[PDB]
Amino acid sequence: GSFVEMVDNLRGKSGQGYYVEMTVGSPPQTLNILVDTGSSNFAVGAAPHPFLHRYYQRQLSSTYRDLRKGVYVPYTQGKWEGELGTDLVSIPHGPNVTVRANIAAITESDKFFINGSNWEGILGLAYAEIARPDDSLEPFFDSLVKQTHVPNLFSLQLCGAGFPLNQSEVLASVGGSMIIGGIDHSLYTGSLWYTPIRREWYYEVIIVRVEINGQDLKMDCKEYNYDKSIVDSGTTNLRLPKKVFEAAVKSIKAASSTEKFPDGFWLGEQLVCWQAGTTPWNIFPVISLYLMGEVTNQSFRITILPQQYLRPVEDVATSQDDCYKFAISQSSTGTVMGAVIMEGFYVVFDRARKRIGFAVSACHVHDEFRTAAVEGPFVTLDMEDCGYNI
Ligand SMILES: COc1cccc(N2C[C@H]3C(=O)N(C)C(=N)N[C@@]3(c3cc(-c4cccc(C#N)c4)cs3)C2)n1
Repeated sequence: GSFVEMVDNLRGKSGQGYYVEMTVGSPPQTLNILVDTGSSNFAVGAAPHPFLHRYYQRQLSSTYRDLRKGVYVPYTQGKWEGELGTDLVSIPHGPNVTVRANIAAITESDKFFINGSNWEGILGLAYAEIARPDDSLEPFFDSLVKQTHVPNLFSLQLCGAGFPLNQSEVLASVGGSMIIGGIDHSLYTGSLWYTPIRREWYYEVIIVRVEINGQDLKMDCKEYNYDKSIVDSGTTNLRLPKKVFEAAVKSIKAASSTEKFPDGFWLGEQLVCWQAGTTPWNIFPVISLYLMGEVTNQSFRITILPQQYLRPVEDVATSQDDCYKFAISQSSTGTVMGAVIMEGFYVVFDRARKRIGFAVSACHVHDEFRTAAVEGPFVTLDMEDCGYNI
């Protein structure tokens, strides 16, 4: 590992998101910030809020600059509103540089800040095209690259614990690494396989085949990317298009049919529990997503285990049982490879070469019989047809 200063700089879990420490203003104001490859704004709480124990105080920063413009961001299941400006921003456990970046000072929000969550803002790492209010507001990473010599690439190792982490534990535990400007070889095993970034807005990719325990879901591959497929550290679950979700759940139920689970479990609403240590991992299937490779007619696959798609949750009776929620759910906005997918791999966002790399994560949860995997190559024809166009 050549980036020791950035290794283990993340904290959190899939259900609450993973965050990194950042500072804003002069003198520096420290804040915990959610790492989000699913958005492109750097936005931080800038006013008192019941669920925040600290926030950005613009009046105390000598380097604060008011852009005299507001921003309103309503998203499904939540929203935030704020005031735009710029200031000096740094990442203590990151590159040793300070950059002037845009900051959306959140003055009002709805279902944005979660009680128990330890972050006070979000770092949108995707492209300008989806920045709010529009693409003229340069994203943080673009500013970083333009103002310093930091390579146009970052990589993420999100580490799920495999069991519940209480309030004390989640604050005292290492949740992963965000390597800014490079690839740390200590974070993965095996080889890195790259899939092209289809278009630079979200980190869009193309899935060309899906298997449940080796059995081909056998759907027109266009269905897998309808209306798009993205890699999003800011989404907890692996989300699949309605029709794909229906087919996948049917296959996962069939593979695990030796035990019957309630509809609420499959809907991701209710937890299921087993006596301590007896979770029947082996009855659940592995899931393989084949992604377009960099070479013509070549693909590779990433395989996850139920240890990735069954999210550990504390039992309501805080018993000694091991409980989980099914972390695969349906979407009407395309496939979203969220945290439970990313927890199995070291993911390289190679913006410079317009590609995303995947390798087995050194911190993925597994058992003595199965492990997550990244394998290739496979001959796959007409992969462009798998991409959707409106
Ligand atoms: C910040 O600026 C902007 C701009 C436009 C949109 C935008 N966002 C759209 C939201 C969204 O719907 N997704 C999917 C996402 N990728 N990021 C957002 C949030 C995620 C969480 C959150 C909470 C808990 C856990 C996890 C996890 N894992 C994530 C809260 S808001 C921020 N942000």
